[PDB]
Amino acid sequence: TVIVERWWKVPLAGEGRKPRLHRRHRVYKLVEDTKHRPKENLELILTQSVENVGVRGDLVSVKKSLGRNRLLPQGLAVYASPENKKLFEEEKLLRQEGKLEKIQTKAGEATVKFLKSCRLEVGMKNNVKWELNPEIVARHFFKNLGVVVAPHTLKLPEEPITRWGEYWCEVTVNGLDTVRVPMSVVNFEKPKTKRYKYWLAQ
Amino acid sequence: TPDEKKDEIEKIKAYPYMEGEPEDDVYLKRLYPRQIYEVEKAVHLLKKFQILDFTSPKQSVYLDLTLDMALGKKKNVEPFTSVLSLPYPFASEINKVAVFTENASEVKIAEENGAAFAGGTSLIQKIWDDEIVADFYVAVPEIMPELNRLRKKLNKKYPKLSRNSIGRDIPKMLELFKNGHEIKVDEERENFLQTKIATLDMSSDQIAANLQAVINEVCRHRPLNLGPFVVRAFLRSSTSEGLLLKIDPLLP
Amino acid sequence: KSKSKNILVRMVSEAGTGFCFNTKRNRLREKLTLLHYDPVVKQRVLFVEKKKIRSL
Amino acid sequence: QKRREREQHIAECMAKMPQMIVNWQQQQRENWEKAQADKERRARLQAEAQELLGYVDPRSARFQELLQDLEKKERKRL
Amino acid sequence: LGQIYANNDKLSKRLKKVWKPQLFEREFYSEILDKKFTVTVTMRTLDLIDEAYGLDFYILKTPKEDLCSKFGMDLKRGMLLRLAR
RNA sequence: UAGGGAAUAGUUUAAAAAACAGCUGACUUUCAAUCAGCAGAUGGAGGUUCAAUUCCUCCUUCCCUAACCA
RNA sequence: CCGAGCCUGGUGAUAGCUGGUUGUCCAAGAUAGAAUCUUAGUUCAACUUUAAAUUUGCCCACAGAACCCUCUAAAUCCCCUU
RNA sequence: AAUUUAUUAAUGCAAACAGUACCUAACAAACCCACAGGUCCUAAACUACCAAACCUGCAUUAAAAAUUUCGGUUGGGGCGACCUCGGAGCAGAACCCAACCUCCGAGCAGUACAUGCUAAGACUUCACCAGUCAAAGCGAACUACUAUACUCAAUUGAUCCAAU
Ligand SMILES: [K+]
Ligand SMILES: [K+]
Ligand SMILES: [K+]
Ligand SMILES: [Mg+2]
Ligand SMILES: [Mg+2]
Ligand SMILES: [Mg+2]
Ligand SMILES: [Mg+2]
Ligand SMILES: [Mg+2]
Ligand SMILES: [Mg+2]
Ligand SMILES: [Mg+2]
Ligand SMILES: [Mg+2]
Ligand SMILES: [Mg+2]
Ligand SMILES: [Mg+2]
Ligand SMILES: [Mg+2]
Ligand SMILES: [Mg+2]
Repeated sequence: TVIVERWWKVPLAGEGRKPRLHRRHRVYKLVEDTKHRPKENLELILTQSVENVGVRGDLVSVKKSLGRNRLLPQGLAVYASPENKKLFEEEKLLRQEGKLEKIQTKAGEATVKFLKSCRLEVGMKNNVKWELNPEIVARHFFKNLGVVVAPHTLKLPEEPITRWGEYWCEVTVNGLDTVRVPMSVVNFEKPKTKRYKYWLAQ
Repeated sequence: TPDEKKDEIEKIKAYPYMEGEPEDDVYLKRLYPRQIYEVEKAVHLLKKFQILDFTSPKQSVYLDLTLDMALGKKKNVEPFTSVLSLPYPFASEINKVAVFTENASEVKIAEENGAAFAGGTSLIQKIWDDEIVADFYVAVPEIMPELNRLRKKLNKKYPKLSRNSIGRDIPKMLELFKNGHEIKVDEERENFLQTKIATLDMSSDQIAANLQAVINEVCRHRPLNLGPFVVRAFLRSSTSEGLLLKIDPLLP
Repeated sequence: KSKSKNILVRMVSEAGTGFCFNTKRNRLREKLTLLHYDPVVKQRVLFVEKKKIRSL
Repeated sequence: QKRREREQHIAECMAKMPQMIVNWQQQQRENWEKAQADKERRARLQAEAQELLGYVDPRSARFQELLQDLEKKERKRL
Repeated sequence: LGQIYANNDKLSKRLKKVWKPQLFEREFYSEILDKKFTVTVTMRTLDLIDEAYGLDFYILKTPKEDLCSKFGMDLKRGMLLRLAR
């Protein structure tokens, strides 16, 4: 929006009268064009799940382009009006205490999708005798797959693993979804050696 | 303030960071900022990783410090090497120092203070005509004219007044070097300083004290309150990832 | 219209009163320090040149 | 407050003035004695040089430089 | 439709100048009418619709002098007639 | 005028060095080139520091950028 | 009557330029200059006209007003009296 | 020639509108490990690309035009010359006095730093504007540098506005 102001003063008209406009009062200066202003975010309440944010009832501040051109037209989100906030707020209470079941958080859904399609390379050193336990296996998610897994969540095959081979790790994400990821125990190779050996070679 | 250098300083400050583990039990690292802070917990955690990742109980903790070594004024400071011994020097033994002093009583003071290589023309000629390696060099003003021969050989590593390595009193760097540990500087001058602090087996409190000593040691170059000298601190073991310490309380 | 041999400068009182007067000096010579009467304090005080007004 | 600060500033600046004048007066006398020294020395050296060579930038520059060196050599000894 | 001074200096030439709004074709859905409309709008209209929490609220809340559109007033009569009946 | 930046041998650069010029010569018919030597500098002033091109300050000259309206 | 048509309107365009400006009778009444895109005009002085106030105006005796330089000019200024 | 780019075209930015990819140069000196490889002497940190047009706003460069003016003096005008200020002659003796008349100059410099303040009475370039000289007084200076409105002939520029 173009906002303008007059160069010349307009004489006061008084109460109940229209201003007397000379032709000099048509000369304007551009005060501001509001399209050049810093863009503000649009506050929406989500309905379905989206990769960025997916917790139904989560107050999200998105770019006006995203909300207007995708979320709102398709119904994935609704306006954060006082009436909508009340309805979604009430539903939250029921989920916490009522019959309504609890649902993954925004990050929980992202991890579950990643955990469904990933394989862990549990690199173990040959020299030192090693026994695989939840704590050690948890460390490899951080290093290899980049997932930060709590030690208690991991459920190992319960058979002591001291030999290179394949097994299965059952990961529980926030206590609701249990994912079983393939486990590939392999001889440990240092980061520099492994990258130079294969990544550089091929 | 060159755009690239100053912009990165703004960018590194921008990197978000958070306190405490997120509510979610299992969370992708990408989804949340850096979290681990406290220096005490950091050392305790580095010991934990050593057990999980089977490795030597004693490892060099190569603390890397992204210390704002620039932007005092719009003119940036320069990289130097303030050498000071930590409260508990780790078990590494380093005693490599060359002292240039010819036909002077300083020859005695040099060796008396633990000089490894002390000599005059004979020592200077040996450096030019034959290969020899020393960690740091010192020379008295009287020998600087003769020592100029090795200026080209040492590629600006020869003694300079800027590094306080030219003076009648040699023990500035000579004496403190053996117990002292050099605060080397980056080659790219990106402001990250790789400086070992302690062995992994050193007690947390001793490593914590060793950390604080360096904080004052590093600010010695520019201890002015005009420009902040410290931005981030990554305490990493030899075979572990760096952890973002909460160094703000320990800065002053 | 001719070679600029002199310049006009502002002499500021050292008494802190802020009284100023303009004097002409040679461009090449050093900054003037003069003993000039200051009306605010009503006695002669040392003045020191601070700025160059214009070229004469 | 503004009035009190201005009067205090003037009073302080005016208590130092008596000594300032003494220093200024001495500088004038010192400058009078320095100009005489220059008037004498520069003229003699420059005049003799000009008479010999050419009956004068090069010669003047030399004498205007060596004299400075002599003063510096004394400062180096200090 | 107005005038301007060249270089924003009153002592310079006075020139004619027209400032036009940036126009966009967007699709909106009306709950009361259960129909989608492709309408030319400005970024201001989109902001006003967001502040009203939907097209229907914007059409019903906005007075005639602020809508400044015969089509907008036709939508209002349509929406009001469905609510009245 | 305004701030920013800059000032090194006669000249142009470097972190107190090299290159050219001046070259004193040698050698080329002549001259260039080439070889070996020799002279050569930290704009000016003041101060700190044992020591300041390398810390600071004022002034001169020049550049840059923006003025240079009435 | 095209160096850019014609008509109406703005329009009683503007013109320091030219022309014109209507009954009777009497009276006073001519002229240093300055500035100005100003010298075909203006504004201020000067002159001129009317009314009012109160007091000198004009004509002029002595005495008096420069050296430097050549015409040692005709004269002027000042000025009581009358 | 001065002023201008609204208009037209081009270019840049913003506005508007998709997503796409997330980065590898060991090497054991010693020791371990049947291998494949590991322990020590660092295995950190770090996201980067990035949406064609039309339209709208703001800039820049062009094109094509628009608006307005084109000083005076002058033995007619043009050309040449001249245009403000001071000294001398013409103008012999109070003042004043012209020519595209006759001659010479000025657009500073130097010394002070009370070239501080204030105030009777006067002069005046024929108006106005501007310009000029000043007793006393205040404050200084002073113990006789022809001293307290510097020397100098002209040595210069109104109002608005701008900088402070
Ligand atoms: K006229
Ligand atoms: K006629
Ligand atoms: K004639
Ligand atoms: Mg016709
Ligand atoms: Mg008419
Ligand atoms: Mg008559
Ligand atoms: Mg004029
Ligand atoms: Mg006339
Ligand atoms: Mg009489
Ligand atoms: Mg003109
Ligand atoms: Mg004419
Ligand atoms: Mg003629
Ligand atoms: Mg002419
Ligand atoms: Mg007069
Ligand atoms: Mg007097």
